[PDB]
Amino acid sequence: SIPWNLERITPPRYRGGSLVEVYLLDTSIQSDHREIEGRVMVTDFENVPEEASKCDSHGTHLAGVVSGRDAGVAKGASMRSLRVLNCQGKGTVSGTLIGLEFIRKSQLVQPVGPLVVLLPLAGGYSRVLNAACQRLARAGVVLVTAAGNFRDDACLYSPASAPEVITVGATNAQDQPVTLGTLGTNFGRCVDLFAPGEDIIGASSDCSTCFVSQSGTSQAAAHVAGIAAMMLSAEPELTLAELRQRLIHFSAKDVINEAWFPEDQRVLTPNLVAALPPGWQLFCRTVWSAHSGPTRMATAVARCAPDEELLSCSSFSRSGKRRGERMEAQGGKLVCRAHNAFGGEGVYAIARCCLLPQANCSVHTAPPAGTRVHCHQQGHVLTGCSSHWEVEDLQPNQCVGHREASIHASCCHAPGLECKVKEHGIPAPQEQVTVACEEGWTLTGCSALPHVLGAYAVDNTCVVRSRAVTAVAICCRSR
Amino acid sequence: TATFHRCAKDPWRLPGTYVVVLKEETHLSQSERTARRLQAQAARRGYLTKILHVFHGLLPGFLVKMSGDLLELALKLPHVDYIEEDSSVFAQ
Repeated sequence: SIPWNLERITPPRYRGGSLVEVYLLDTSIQSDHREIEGRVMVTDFENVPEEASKCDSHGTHLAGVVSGRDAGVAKGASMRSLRVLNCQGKGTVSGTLIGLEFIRKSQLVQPVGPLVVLLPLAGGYSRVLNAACQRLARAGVVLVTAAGNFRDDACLYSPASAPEVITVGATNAQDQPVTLGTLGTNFGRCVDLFAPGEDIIGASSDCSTCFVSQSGTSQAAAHVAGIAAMMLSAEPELTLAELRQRLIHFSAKDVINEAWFPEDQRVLTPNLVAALPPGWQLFCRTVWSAHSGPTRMATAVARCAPDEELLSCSSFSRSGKRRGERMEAQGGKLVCRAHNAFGGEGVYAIARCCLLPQANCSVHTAPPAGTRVHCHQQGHVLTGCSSHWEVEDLQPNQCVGHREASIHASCCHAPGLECKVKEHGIPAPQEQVTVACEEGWTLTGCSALPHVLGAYAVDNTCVVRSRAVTAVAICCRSR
Repeated sequence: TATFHRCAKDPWRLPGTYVVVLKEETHLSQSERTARRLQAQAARRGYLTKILHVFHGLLPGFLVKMSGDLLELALKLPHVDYIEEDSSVFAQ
C-alpha cells in the first residue's frame, strides 16, 4: 500500500539522489532506524540552546521522509545530519548560521556533487539568516525550507523569507492547505510551492522499525528536498533557476481552494502542489515583488535570476492607484519596475522570467504622444507590453498604450520561438477577465488593452483585474 | 552607516548575544582583529565580553556575548555592516 503522499507526488505518467547529498539541520536523529540506517551520516555537529525517543522524533521522521527505504521520497539517498534543534525542537539563529557555515567548509575541504540543504525550521524575519542562506545559494548549494506553521505570511519568517531558498507550504490529502490546531501552513509570495504535509508516515524514533504519522511544513519541505535530490541526480548540471522552473512546471496546478487564504494573499500565493517529473521547451515563471509601500515616488522591482530573461512586466494595486510599470536595465540586466501613484497605498511589480538561451532581448520604448511602439526588426518577436505614466488621471509585434502614457515592448531575437497573441474582452464591468494560452504554449506576457487594478500571469493564464475590458496574452512555444 | 536589528517577535528574542556582521569582503584576519578590538574597548569601560564564534566562509563577522549597552560602541567598529540580536528558531 502506497502512502497517500508518495502517490500524490507521482505524476500522471511515471516509470534516485545518489550523486546528490542532502544535509539536514534539525534535532538529533536515531541513525540506526531501519528506514535510514547506513544512509544517514550523523556529523555530530551540535549547536543548541538549553532545554532520546522524544529528542530524536522530529529529525528522525524527516530523514525518513527524504530517504527512507519504505516510506521515503528519494529512497536510499545519502544524508548528513547537523543538530541545531534541542530536545524541545528549539534552536537559535546563531546556531543555524554556524551549521550553514559548517556545510560550506565541509564542501570546500572535500568537494562532492550537488548539495541540497533542508532547513525544516523557522524563526522571525532575520536579516543575517536570510543573508547567509543567499550566500550559500550563490555559492551553488540548493536550500529548501519550511514555509512555517503560523497560518501567516511566510515573508515575516526566516529562512522562509530568504532570497534564493525554495520555501514549501503544506497541503493535505484533499490538496487543501494544512490546519495545525488554530494555526496551519504559512502562505504568500515568499512560498514557492506546496507539498504533502499532513498525515505523513515515516520513521519513528520510538523503536528501530516503528513508524509515526506527522504533519507540518517541515514534512512538506522534506518532500521537495527529496524531489530536488532526484531531479539533480538525473540532471546534475541544473542551476537553481532551472531547478525552480522545473519544480513549478511539474507541479499540479490550481488544486488548492484559495478561499482558505486571507483575501489579499490569494494573488500572491502559488497554486502549486509538488510532483516528480514524468526536446527543449520554454519555461516561464511569475515573480511578484515586495509591495512598494505608500511613498508618492515609491517603486517596486521584480528581478529574474542571472540565467533567466525577463520577457514581460506588469503591475497590480488593490486600490487601482498606480502609474504602471517599465522594463529597465539594472547592472546590464533588465528588471521590472512598477510605480506608485501619489495617494496610492503601493504597488507590486510582476515579472515574467523565462529560460530562453541564445536570446537577444531588448526594450523598445515610446513616450506619450494612443502611444505605439513595435519590434521593427526582422526575425524579432514581441514577448511583452508594459506602460507607465506620470500624470494622475488618464498589429504584428506592436504594443499600444494610453495617449498620456509611455509604452514599452520586450523584443527578442529567438528564431526557434513562435509567438501568438490571444485577446478576450468582456463588456460587463466584471471584476476579472482571463484568457489562457493553449496547451503546449507558454504565456510570456499578460496585459489589459488601454479602471484596471492590474494584470498578472497565473501559470499560462493572463488575468486582468478591474475595480469593455480586454485581457491580452502573448503565448510562445519552441518551433 | 552600520545598523542594528532584533527580532520583531519579542518572545523569540535572545538579548545579551549578538551577531556582528562585517562587510562582504572582510578577511578572517580582519574579523578576528575587530573582535579583539571590541573586547579591549569593552574591558576599558568595565564590561566583560565573550567571543563565542568567528564566522568565515559565508558571512564575515563574529558572535559575541555582551551587554547591549555596548552596541553603539560596536556599531562604530571598522568593517561593521550590521549587528543582529540572536533569536529563536523552531521545528516546523
